[PDB]
Amino acid sequence: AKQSMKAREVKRVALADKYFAKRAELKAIISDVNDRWNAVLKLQTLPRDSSPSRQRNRCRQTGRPHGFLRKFGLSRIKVREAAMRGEIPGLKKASW
Amino acid sequence: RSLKKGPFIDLHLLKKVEKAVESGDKKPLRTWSRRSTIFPNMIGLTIAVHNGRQHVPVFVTDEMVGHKLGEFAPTRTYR
Amino acid sequence: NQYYGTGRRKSSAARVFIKPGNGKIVINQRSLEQYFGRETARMVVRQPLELVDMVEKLDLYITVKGGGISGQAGAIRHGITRALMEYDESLRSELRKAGFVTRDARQVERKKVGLRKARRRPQFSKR
Amino acid sequence: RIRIRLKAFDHRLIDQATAEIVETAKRTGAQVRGPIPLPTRKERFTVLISPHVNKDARDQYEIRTHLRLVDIVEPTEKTVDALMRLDLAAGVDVQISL
Amino acid sequence: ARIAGINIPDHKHAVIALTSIYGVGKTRSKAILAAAGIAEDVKISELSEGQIDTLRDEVAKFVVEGDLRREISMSIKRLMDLGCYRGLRHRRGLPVRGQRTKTNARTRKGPRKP
Amino acid sequence: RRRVIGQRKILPDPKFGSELLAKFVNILMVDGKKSTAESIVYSALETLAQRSGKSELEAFEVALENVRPTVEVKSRRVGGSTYQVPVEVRPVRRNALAMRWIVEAARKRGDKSMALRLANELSDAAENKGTAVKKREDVHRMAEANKAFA
RNA sequence: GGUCCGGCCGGGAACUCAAAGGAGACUGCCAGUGAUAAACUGGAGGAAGGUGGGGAUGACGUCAAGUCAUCAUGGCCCUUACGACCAGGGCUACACACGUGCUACAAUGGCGCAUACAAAGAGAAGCGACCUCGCGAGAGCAAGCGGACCUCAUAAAGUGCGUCGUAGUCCGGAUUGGAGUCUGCAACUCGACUCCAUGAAGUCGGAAUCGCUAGUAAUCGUGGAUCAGAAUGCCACGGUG
RNA sequence: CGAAGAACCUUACCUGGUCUUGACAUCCACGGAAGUUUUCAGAGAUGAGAAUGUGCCUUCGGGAACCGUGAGACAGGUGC
Repeated sequence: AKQSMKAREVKRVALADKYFAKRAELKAIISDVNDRWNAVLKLQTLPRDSSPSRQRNRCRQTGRPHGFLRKFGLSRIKVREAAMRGEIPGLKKASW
Repeated sequence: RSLKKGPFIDLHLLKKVEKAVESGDKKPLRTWSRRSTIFPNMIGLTIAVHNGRQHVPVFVTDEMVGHKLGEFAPTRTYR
Repeated sequence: NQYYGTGRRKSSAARVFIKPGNGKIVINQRSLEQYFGRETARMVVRQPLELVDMVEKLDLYITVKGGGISGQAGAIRHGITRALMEYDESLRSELRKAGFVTRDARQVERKKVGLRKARRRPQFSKR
Repeated sequence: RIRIRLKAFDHRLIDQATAEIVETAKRTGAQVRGPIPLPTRKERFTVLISPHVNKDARDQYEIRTHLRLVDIVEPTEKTVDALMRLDLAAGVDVQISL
Repeated sequence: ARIAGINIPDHKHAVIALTSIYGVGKTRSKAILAAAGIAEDVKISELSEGQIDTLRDEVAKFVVEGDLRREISMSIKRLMDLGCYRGLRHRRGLPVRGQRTKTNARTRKGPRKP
Repeated sequence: RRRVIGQRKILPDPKFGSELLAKFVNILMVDGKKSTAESIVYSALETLAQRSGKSELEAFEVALENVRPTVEVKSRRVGGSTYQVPVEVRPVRRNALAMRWIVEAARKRGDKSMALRLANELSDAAENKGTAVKKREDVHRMAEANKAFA
């Protein structure tokens, strides 16, 4: 699971519009609970692998996923350099 | 209970039941995606579950409508 | 012409003006007894003006931005201390002799790591 | 009330820049504002330059990063135009955008 | 309204009579006292059946006790078994909701003992 | 510890000018909330006054006379074993201690509401019957007596 | 100054605010203290007082204690391997405790209708009002809002008028009858919450593990990240007291 | 506890399905234009088909974006 599923996401991540979120702009309106066409949704759900919103992600500045801090764009282990180059602008003397 | 607004199924299972359903005096079925809700026309024959420890048959008799096959899969000796 | 004051206590965030004569105490649009009607602290907000005979000589008008009546009851104290300090230099002695001149600034060398009081140094009668 | 949010790394540079507008964008129209500050980023700065891993060598600096509102009450071209002609003074980030 | 049931309120006033009935919505009891509508102080016998026959056709299609204590058990049947939704867990004679609620069933079904 | 910084100064009460009534309800608090508890203790001095229809505040001292102590006993082992040795509580500790004995009876004491516990318990104090008088008198039956064993 | 009753929009610079450059309190002068040393007390005068407070730096010396799970690297690893791809699942049982953390034992309580005031925060892998359909978890419409404009607090206390009458209830959510949901391959033998029926221990427990001295523990709340996400962990400042 | 989410989860482990230059990344050898859309299989990895496409320098040389198969060198892990 180190470099891993990167090879599978990279080939279908960029088309999440074409798979759904712009292909939806006529047929998906009826297809909702608010609009009741029961026949329809069940025959757009087939792409399974691309099926957004799902992205395994790419932490880049760490070669492997030792977690990923979404508030900060870095791995779960990575904090200490930001006292030595300023990438977390409130990283100062601890609150404890 | 979290089947939150309508039905669903184990896909890979009910896609392959079709030749057991054809003339159902035929021997049992199996599954491992224990997630397994099933459908009304499996009736009068025997699905089964990897439990996980071993396998166990569960008999679709006359009345089925209501819960996942997880309702009969003995997963550790419950004392 | 007129005088002024402002305060910061618990957590008001209030001001006061003084006007020439007739002796009242309003809060924007209602009188004192309407804004503090059961708050046991209501008595102090006029008390060093009534001394120097306010009834025909001074008059008072409070406004507010953090209501907070249990702090406001003293935020007004340092505020009205300011107002008086330009009307009469003589009352600096009064305001001081009765405490009205003070404002909130003092902890007593308290807890930082775990020892209750933490400034007072290790101490003997010869060691 | 269109808010031109002037900023620089230093106080010296943003001073020179606002002082041109409060006079020249004021010429025939608005009482144009400019000294009126924001949460000015007076913090402390630490980058490693240790020539090996040994004691400290993370030389701590200080900053100003000073910021103000220029405010124009109407877009009135016959008064504002000098601030748009001031484009050549690249070092001050102006954030006109509203 | 001569409503179906097992019990009657005894001497208590409206707001407590109406909810000591053996299965009538206490959160509802507030609006329904104004629905009829009657005072908070009525010791229910002064309604002479007829100052409540006034909501009759509504209460003729509500669950009042005799159903909630019995006949509601016939309402589960089309959900009740193995298959999809709600479940066999009702037929099997267990606690329905709690953490691991199958495991609770010592007293319920046979064991008692730990 | 060398500095004279020790005790709590507070202001007096809102009606009659005493630190007594202020400190009294400023023990009775049991959960903070001060202002309404000061209003209940005012109602306590009125429900005392209903016993006569005069200035019964003149009897608040008269009662507290039977409830102010002299002694307190503190943690003392100075002759190799338990050795008390009371020594007196100072002139200002006299009625401040009596509040604690009035409050620790009041908490559960059974009367008709929060004021009517303190009104009746200060009635009892006046008549020497008080729970607070008995709590005082027990440390007088104990400590003030061991003055002849010290 | 106009009011068509909203700082509404005219209208001007007292002060909060926002805030940059910065600035002012010293035994200063008054009494007592003693050696007119000492310094310790009250006070002129004060926004602190004898570090004024709160953060902070945390030298050698630091237990032969760590960070040995980002450390930075010298001596040394396994390498048919401790190397890397990918679907399943099961950790929670239950006798045992024992505690950490939760509470329930009713009037210095709440319960029902009605009334007076703060904010600490986080915020385009964003946060979203008014406004439509509502028993409500939860649907929809969408103004807005990038850093006092949008929004999430309309803290809980307290106060005025009613109702129980000390009563296992009216309070106990232990929980179990049915009903539903926001996502998901995914929660069921695995959750997380909602609507109505209810109601397991309940009535003040002993011994003996340390909380907590001050603006500090009872008391009185709100936020945050990890992360396709539900921590009771912890973490930080406000305030009746 | 590390775990701030031991039911896709940064995988222990119980396994089964692939491998041991492996997922990732080079230096030369012969060659390629890069990708969009479903249908049937499969538990995932991966398997069997059907259609639609053809870019920039342009010495027509050498290649880019960018995909290949074949060489010799050659890859890694919280192990305290």
